[PDB]
Amino acid sequence: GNINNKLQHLNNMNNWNTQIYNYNKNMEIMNTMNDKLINKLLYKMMTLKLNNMNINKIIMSKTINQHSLNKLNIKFYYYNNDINNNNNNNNNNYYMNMMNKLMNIMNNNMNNNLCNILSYYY
Amino acid sequence: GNFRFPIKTKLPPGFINARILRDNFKRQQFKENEILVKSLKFIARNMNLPTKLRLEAQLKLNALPNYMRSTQIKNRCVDSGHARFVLSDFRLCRYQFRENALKGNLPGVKKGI
Amino acid sequence: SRSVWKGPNIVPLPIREAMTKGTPIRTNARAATILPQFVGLKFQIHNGKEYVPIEISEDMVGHKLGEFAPTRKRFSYTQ
Amino acid sequence: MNVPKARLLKVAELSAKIFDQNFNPSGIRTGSKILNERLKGPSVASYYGNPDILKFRHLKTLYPDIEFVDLEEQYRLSMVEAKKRRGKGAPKKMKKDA
RNA sequence: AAACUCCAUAUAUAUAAUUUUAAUUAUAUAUAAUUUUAUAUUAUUUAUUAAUAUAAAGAAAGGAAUUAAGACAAAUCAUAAUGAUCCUUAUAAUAUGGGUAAUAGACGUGCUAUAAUAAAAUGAUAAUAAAAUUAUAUAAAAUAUAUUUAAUUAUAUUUAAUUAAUAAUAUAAAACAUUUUAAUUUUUAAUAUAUUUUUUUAUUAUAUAUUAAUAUGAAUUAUAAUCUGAAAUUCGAUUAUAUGAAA
RNA sequence: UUACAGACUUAAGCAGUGGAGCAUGUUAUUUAAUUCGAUAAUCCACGACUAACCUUACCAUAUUUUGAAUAUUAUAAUAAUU
Ligand SMILES: [K+]
Ligand SMILES: [K+]
Ligand SMILES: [K+]
Ligand SMILES: [Mg+2]
Ligand SMILES: [Mg+2]
Ligand SMILES: [Mg+2]
Ligand SMILES: [Mg+2]
Ligand SMILES: [Mg+2]
Ligand SMILES: [Mg+2]
Ligand SMILES: [Mg+2]
Ligand SMILES: [Mg+2]
Ligand SMILES: [Mg+2]
Ligand SMILES: [Mg+2]
Ligand SMILES: [Mg+2]
Ligand SMILES: [Mg+2]
Repeated sequence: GNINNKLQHLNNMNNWNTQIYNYNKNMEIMNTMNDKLINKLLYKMMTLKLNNMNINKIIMSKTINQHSLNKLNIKFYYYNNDINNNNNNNNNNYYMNMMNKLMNIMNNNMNNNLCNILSYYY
Repeated sequence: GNFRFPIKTKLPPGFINARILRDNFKRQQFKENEILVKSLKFIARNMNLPTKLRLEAQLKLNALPNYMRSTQIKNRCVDSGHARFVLSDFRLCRYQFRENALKGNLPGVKKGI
Repeated sequence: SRSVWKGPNIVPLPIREAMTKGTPIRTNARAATILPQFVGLKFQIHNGKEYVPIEISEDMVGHKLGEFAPTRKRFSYTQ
Repeated sequence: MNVPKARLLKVAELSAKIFDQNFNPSGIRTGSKILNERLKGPSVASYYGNPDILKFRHLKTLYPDIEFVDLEEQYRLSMVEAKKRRGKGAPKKMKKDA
């Protein structure tokens, strides 16, 4: 009942940050090592600066690396306090803040999205 | 400008220390010269060949640099560099294995019965 | 004990100069096998700190240079 | 056991020929084992991971629009300036030319 | 915190075209106990009760994990990380060889042994396991040598199958049966003898030494060969012949 | 400082330790170095789930000097942009 329903228990697969099984144990060790390194790299991409006195620090959780047979999904939770334009206006609808620029290079950027670089690493 | 090893090598992507660099260099050069060492070992151990050719191969084998020796590769912890009690299933020392295991970093590792 | 079928542990050494000039052969190759040619030649064998001078006889063939250059000092207690 | 050895040797030789196997009736050490062992170089040389990983220094050219800050590097540079102000800086390194 | 729990155990359902076979199994789910019931006795705070026994029902008998606080300013700066302080042609870096294996005494922890409620051989339609391992491999059978009919053990040659509920490491071992076993004249042998015959009895010979070390024990050492490795000298492992200490 | 309770202990039982040889750790001493800890309970097959080289942290000799990092500023070789 509790463990037989997806809404009443946490799948044990979620207890691990790298969710993978490879018959080739060496490739599994490599994927595990790659997930720690990318997690460290992403932690270094969360601190952004617009001007000397405007440094926006995005707080990122550890990554959840879902390794399926055909793809790898890197899921993470992030918190950002928008302190530059926290108004009641719609001025944010006419420019991309630094956090939107950072999130748009993950998948949207057509030339240098981080997914394509990682797709060759993995 | 002055690389410490005779041949230029790329750096490991993670934790780095002098001992890791020395071990990694030996690993790369072992791969480049593995076939050469096997071919010389064959000539030196093939009793069908004349003794002179066998002794020539043995002499060439003794003159190879130490960084081409398979027996000098030592498994080290990829996170700390410690070379004692390194588990080959994760390439981590016992202490780093325990820390990673409890953090959920090892794919299927949980606490025993 | 190296297998006899493998042959001697031959190391690069300057034997020609020591046979045409008589100069001593300074070497750190303590594993080297004393070949029958070496007989009569003079060797200076490293022991970790110094080079021990030793001349090779016919009863030394087959042994290894390291066997004739002790690396430790005899033990003594402060009785 | 009663089968003559000559007959059993003829079967061994022909069988080895069909199956592309090395027939060494005498038993001389040939080194064939060395020629058959697998190459472990690729596995050994990947122990520490793939070296071609994206690094923080490559981010300033991949994404010119975004300005990233390396807090670890920044912390180190601040500790260097602090030691210079206390007079505990590092001695100038001697030049080989000297 | 206890517990709830998970594990084990018992049972049910599902899955397997029962040749990946162990269906006597595998692993998902669920159930079960913190056992229950009556009866007599003995105490009680005697009541809607405990301690016992007794009959009845049941497979039911065992474990786990984690922490609440505080102390030893107990261990670790040598798993990695931080401050301060020191080195910066050196206290950083690389190579060759050596050392970490030295040896008077002392201490901790182990192994083997000092023989008969106990050691050694042999046991092929192959007595009887579990849990693990094998792509930086596990290595079958066979053949050759040690080596003898063969087996056994060791190595070489060759490299079958299996990257695995499939094949391999790997015919578990003790057990049990038979034989043998110094000290031991408790033996062995030669004759004769028997209704104990794998044996009894008789008469001869079978040692002397001996509080002691044997056919116990396997340290030490000589020589030859082998295995891994590029390399076995300081300083590795194995085998054969010989050596055979202490106890 | 009192009383009670609790274990702690003791007893019983089996096999050992303490004696011999060897393995191993430590001490001490030695050594060019015999790397360094840990070192009553709570060290002593402990760190160490394997020290011939490597490992390695020690010693001798020889050798390297912006070194494995980041950034700055020059110089070039190369590809794009313009
Ligand atoms: K050594
Ligand atoms: K016995
Ligand atoms: K040796
Ligand atoms: Mg090794
Ligand atoms: Mg069946
Ligand atoms: Mg030691
Ligand atoms: Mg015995
Ligand atoms: Mg059987
Ligand atoms: Mg076989
Ligand atoms: Mg049997
Ligand atoms: Mg037996
Ligand atoms: Mg005996
Ligand atoms: Mg005695
Ligand atoms: Mg060295
Ligand atoms: Mg060493």
